[PDB]
Amino acid sequence: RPDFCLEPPYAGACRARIIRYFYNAKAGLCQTFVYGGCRAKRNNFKSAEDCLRTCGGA
Repeated sequence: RPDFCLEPPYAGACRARIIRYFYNAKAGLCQTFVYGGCRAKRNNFKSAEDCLRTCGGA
């Protein structure tokens, strides 16, 4: 699985409240988090499907 999938979620410093998904590598699932709207990292997806497709695999 890609290494960026193992990073913790990054909300950043900006003040928006945007619901995004991240892969939780300990739980083995994609979960939601609130993203602030700037400086997204790669473990940050717009849907569960995109998260699982990218990160769910072995």
